[PDB]
Amino acid sequence: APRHGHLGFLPRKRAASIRARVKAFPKDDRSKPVALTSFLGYKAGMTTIVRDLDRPGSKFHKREVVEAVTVVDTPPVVVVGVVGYVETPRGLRSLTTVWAEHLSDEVKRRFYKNWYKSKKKAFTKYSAKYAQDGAGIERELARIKKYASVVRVLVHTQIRKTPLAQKKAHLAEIQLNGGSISEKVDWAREHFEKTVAVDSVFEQNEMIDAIAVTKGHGFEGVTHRWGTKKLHVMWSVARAGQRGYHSRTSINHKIYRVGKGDDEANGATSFDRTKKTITPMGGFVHYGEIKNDFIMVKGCIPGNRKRIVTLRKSLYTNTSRKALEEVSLKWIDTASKFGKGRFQTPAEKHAFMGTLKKDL
Amino acid sequence: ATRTQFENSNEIGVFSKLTNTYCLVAVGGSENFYSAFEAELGDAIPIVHTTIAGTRIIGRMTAGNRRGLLVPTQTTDQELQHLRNSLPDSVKIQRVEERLSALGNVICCNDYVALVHPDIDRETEELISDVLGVEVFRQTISGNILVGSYCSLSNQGGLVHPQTSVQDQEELSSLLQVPLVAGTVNRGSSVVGAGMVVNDYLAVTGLDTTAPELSVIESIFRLQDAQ
Amino acid sequence: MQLSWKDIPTVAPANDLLDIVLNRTQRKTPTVIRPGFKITRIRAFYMRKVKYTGEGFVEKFEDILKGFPNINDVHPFHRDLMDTLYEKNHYKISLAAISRAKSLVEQVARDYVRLLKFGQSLFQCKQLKRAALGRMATIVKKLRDPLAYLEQVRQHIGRLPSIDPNTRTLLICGYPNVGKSSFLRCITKSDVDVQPYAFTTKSLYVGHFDYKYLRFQAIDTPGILDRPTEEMNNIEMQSIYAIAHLRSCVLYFMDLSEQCGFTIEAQVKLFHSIKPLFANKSVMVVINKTDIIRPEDLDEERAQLLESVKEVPGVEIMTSSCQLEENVMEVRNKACEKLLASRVAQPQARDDVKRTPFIPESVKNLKKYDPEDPNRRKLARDIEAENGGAGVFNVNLKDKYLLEDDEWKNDIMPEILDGKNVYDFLDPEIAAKLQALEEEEEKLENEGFYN
Amino acid sequence: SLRASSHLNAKSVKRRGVFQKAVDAREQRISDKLKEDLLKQKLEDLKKKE
Amino acid sequence: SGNGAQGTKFRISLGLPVGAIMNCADNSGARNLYIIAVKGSGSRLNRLPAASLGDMVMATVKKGKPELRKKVMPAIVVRQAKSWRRRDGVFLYFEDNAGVIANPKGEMKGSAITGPVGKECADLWPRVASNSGVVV
Amino acid sequence: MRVRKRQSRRTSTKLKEGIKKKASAHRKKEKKMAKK
RNA sequence: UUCAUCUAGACAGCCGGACGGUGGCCAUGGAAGUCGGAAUCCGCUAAGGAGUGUGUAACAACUCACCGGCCGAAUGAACUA
RNA sequence: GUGAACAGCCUCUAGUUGAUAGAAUAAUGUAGAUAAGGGAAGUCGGCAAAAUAGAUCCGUAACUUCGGGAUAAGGAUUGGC
RNA sequence: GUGAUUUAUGGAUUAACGAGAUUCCCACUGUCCCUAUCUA
RNA sequence: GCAGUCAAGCGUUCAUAGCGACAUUGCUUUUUGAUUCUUCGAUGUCGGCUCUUCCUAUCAUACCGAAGCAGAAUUCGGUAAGCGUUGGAUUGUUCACCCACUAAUAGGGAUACCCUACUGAUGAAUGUUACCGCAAUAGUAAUUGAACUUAGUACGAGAGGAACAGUUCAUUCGGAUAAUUGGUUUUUGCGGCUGUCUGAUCA
Repeated sequence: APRHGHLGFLPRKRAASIRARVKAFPKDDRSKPVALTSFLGYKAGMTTIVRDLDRPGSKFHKREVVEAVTVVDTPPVVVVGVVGYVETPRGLRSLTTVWAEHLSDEVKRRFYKNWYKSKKKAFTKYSAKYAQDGAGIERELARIKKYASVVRVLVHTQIRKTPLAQKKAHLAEIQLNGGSISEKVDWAREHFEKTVAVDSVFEQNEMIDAIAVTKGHGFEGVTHRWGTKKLHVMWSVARAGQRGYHSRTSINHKIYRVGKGDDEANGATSFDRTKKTITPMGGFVHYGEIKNDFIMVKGCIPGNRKRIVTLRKSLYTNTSRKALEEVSLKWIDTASKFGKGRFQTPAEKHAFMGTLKKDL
Repeated sequence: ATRTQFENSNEIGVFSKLTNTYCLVAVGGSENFYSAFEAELGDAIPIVHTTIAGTRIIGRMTAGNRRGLLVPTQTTDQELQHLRNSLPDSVKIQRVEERLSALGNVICCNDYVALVHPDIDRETEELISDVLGVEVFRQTISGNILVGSYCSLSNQGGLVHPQTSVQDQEELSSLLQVPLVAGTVNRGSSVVGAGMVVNDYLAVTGLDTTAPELSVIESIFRLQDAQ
Repeated sequence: MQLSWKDIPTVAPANDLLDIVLNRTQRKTPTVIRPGFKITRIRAFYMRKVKYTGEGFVEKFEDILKGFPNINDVHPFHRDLMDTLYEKNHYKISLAAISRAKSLVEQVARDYVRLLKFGQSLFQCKQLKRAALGRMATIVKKLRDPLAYLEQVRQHIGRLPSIDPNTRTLLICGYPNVGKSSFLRCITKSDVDVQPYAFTTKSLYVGHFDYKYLRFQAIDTPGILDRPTEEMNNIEMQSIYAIAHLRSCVLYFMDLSEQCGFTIEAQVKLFHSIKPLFANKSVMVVINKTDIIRPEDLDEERAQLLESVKEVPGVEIMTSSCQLEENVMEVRNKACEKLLASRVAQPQARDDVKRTPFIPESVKNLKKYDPEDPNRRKLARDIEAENGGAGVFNVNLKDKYLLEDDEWKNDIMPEILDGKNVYDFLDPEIAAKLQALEEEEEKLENEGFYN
Repeated sequence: SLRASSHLNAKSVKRRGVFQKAVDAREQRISDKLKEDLLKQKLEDLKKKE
Repeated sequence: SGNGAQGTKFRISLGLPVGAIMNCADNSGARNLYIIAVKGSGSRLNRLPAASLGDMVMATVKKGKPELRKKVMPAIVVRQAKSWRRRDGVFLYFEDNAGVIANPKGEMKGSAITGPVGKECADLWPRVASNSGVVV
Repeated sequence: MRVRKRQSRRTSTKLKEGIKKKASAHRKKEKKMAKK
């Protein structure tokens, strides 16, 4: 028989941060300009999608087929600083950080943990070190230009630009896949206190990796933890413990849309011709509205709603046809998931119901 | 006359359909059977990659002639639209509403006359004569009720399953108005509508169809310039 | 089974057989036993081991015996082929011996396992196990001799040509150094050697051809020497039994020429010796290698032999050769017709007008497809092939047909609104209907109805 | 198998083919947007500078 | 899956374990089936082998002609009585469980059919598509 | 690969000082057979 | 260790020679040095068997084992522990 | 009151409001329930759970110690004004 | 002694009845595929 | 098994005082597959599951060699344990042996709160508090079938007929997810119902 479990994710404990931390990146290619290797946003809900299908040879070629997607809030993302990393015979070593002369209340509120009692003195000496000349800064920058075979940039989100209310910014580091590390840090230095799209990293007809932390479910025992049957000790004998809130990594994820907040009628295919953003009736379920850019990707990401995720651009040069097919949407369901949704727009609600006692 | 193989199946008229003025084809697998048909006929008439509710089976879910065409309730606006865009407007197109949908299974038709179920509805029985100008008859063959499956017709000739007795053969040749033969296809495959297809200037059959079978269908359908 | 025997993979010698079985039973079954384990287990161990060895032995022997054809009452033809070729008595007694050995295997199995429930100790029971295994080994090394014969016949039986006597065939026979191999290779799809020596064809060689949409097989002879008229070697008896058993026609391939191992007078008397084997065979003789001789000038006594061939009811001379096609296919055709000789509804038109068939002008106007031409219609599978394979190519379903305009043929149908998608709306005169309601709202707007 | 040498090198030649070229053009395509975002924010900064 | 079954099968819900009675939609007069077996089976401990639409079985006839009773023969499922998902987006189901009889090759035993057959089996089996009076 | 078990040369006592204790008795048997 | 060969030319390696009655006897439909059984010799010979393998349906052709040449020092077989 | 009732449910007369409490909902337990599709395949084993169950109309076989079996089986019906 | 009836370690038989023991048919259903949820 | 033959060698030295290597011959229940339904004191307590890991002497899955291998598939053998080995029928009993599927359905071994192990969870001390990161080490997972093409290809006389590549689905396993569908109800949210209590409605 098989074993009622895997063995790879074996120390089934909770992770240490809700930010699932990037561990891998595709290595480099020092011929291109710089391309950001990752991005991050906040998962919001699911929808259903039909899609006409250019899949040569498949049974469903040139047919409509319904599939199911998710959605994530993807505001613009501002850069605040960089770090270098050098190869050793130990591994890698953080040797310098540098920050960007003016920092948001959000990230100042991240590094502090009890905000309002704080004097909010986070970088007041660093901005003073940003002198008339920036001498020490350029000292500790050109160092990295010399050293630091590979380099990362810090980001933070603009979370006030979401329906969510947490007030706090989720830092991260992001690796680059350009060359000319001097050019990398020069590019980033120009990008200091400057923000970046998600259609400026990704596009359609793309595959991604989705790394996040799962929904928690508490201390569920064997019968629902491992799907094991019901009536010294070894470490693979299917004993009860914590489920959920593990980190995971989900790959081979076909994007269909790279949305846009300013673009009205985000739910518009070529077919619908209806001025509706994808935010369906009722708001999202435990998430609010989508008045920003977004992504529509098939399958189902690890997470729960109003949870953060991190994105990576598939980490290698894929080989399957499905990694290269050309997407064409036909219709977005835009109904409320707060019930068995029937109607896309409240004007359609008015139209099919008619006028009512409260209407006049 | 040519034998032809769908993907590994010898039954053609379940996966494709023919008329004198056009031809239909499924999209299962790779684009080789369409090339097979156009190798014989070419651009003399439109040959159209078509589907029915995403199904491969047009050859038995459809019935028509060079004057008009019919499709059952299950087909979709997209396929209907594509049929009119592909085909010239000289030929009719129409979507039918019935209880049952096995149109090519239950219609063996040529350009002037066609046969149908006994229990088929009189509304569509009127409508088919309205759209095709053909004389309609509600009969069976040796008690075998599916008419569009076990018969293949043309204006040159026709064919029926082999179990038909000779009294049935003659009294049906009366109704059908071509010479008939109680014949076979692919070493005795009873299902002749799918085992082969025929119009006034071509026949198509599976690879298993033998040389006596080719000879009798060639004679009865009078297909070469010396028959 | 009739007309082919291929599902007999091999028969190994006795030493290979025992090595294979004993290795299999050392491998599969357990091997580790101590004394301190219990006596139920120690008996069960050796019992399972000997049972598995007998299982392997009989499982081999059933594939041996059932693989073989059991020639008795399969066909007189093939049975006589085996009689001339494969040493019938050796065959039957060998298979009977190994079947007896299978019974011996079962007997020693049942006797030992009848004993072994009373196994008491290792110096008794281990030796009992060795005793049973060596006894069946004694049967195996008793049965060494026939197995090489069985193998060498099995090598030949799979590579036999296959001819069913009940069907139409063409029994073509010619002399040694006659040109029958060249003739057969010209007429038929057949690989037979063309070096002009006597015993070139060694067995019943088959060649296929077509006539009147019928299949026909050509059975060649290795040559015959009937000088005792009772006994001939195993090569010569094969075609003899073929001419005896195969219920079909016979074609005599005559060569009245000096390029033979014997004179021409031997040919006619050989014909006379084989005369009684032409009972219902509808014989047809043909002369070959005739371009060099041109026998119209042939002498009076040899012409008298030619007439003296002709007392039997069915006989027919023809002349052909091995450089021209027309006469050889002619004699082939009428030989097939000799073998044949030995072997729908009406409309009534129920109408006043004729239903003529519709065949438009363009199907006749178009050219029949050329397989190879430098420029021709493209057979768009081959268009697909030169850009991607036959599975990977997406094809535009648009831009392959006629419309009012091909510019917007690639246009996207909207096909959808907020609700009530458009194909239930779509027809012409929709602007006319819009005006037909524009006038209506123009009526009702001014009447104060929408107060 | 996933990790057989035959399927692997047969996939490596194809990866060296169309797929990596699609990605190499995609990265320039997206570098265009990645660089013009700076121009959009900088002309916004010019609207601040005036 | 076996021979005759042109095209592949896409995953559908599974309603028919072994010992599941169903109707016989044929024109031979046979009335019912009792499944014993599946061809195209999965391998797992303690499982009940499942059949579904498009699948091909071995099974008996518990009621029908007596010459065919007390004998085993193949069959194809034609009606599922359980909800499935065609990718062209809809859930659906027929009411009753039914399976028709046919040779191991895929050729239909009887010459005709009563009642609806699913799109899946219709698309799959051409002899079903030729002998069938109905589709869905 | 999966490089297989190595059998010991440890003390592992049966063999060593008690079995050819009996094999000293086997030398006794050698003397007993040498009379013939 | 014991047998053997050896500058009166050791062994390796290259080349040639490797003949008759003979295609020896019946065997055979064909079997000639070798599908095969019996036998198995003599002339010349430096040497050459009624002929180890290659293989033709037969023949045929090729090689060593048997000898001589061209190079020149050691070398081979069996057995032991 | 209910209904066949002294079953069970609710209530008036009368009498307790005693049984260590509080905050939290993680599993698993203990008692109690529901689950599509199939319907005893599972299992030594229809163990347990579940099915009809009340009242009327018709009807209820063989077998018998003729007394029964018999609420046999099995079908229909059941509200309010 | 033995335990109703027909016809004495007691023989053939037997309607009803038994918290007596065994096989099978109907429907019934989480016993199971295949587990899920809710309540004190 | 027993009894010879052949007999490398051994024996104060040795055929013959005597052993003995490997093969061979002796029937051991029947020379023409006709069969024979032979289960002939199974005398022990395990049997049957939940379910983990290990061994290979591999049953398929890998790659290979040779076999009359023309092909398909098979017969053996080699490295190979990475991954897999089923649903039923029958006895208190493991003894005994069938049906069908699948690629195969190989063989083996190993009361319980108490301290330990296992599954999970906090945690002061490192001058503090916080953020981002490195990754010594440890574990590791994917599997198999079928199919369009190649291709009715070469090969074969034909019956037959794979292939490599390109391409799509599916099985068994694992991990996520709640769009949708179906299941679940103390939302006791909304209606409805029987008996009864607050005179009746209402609630």
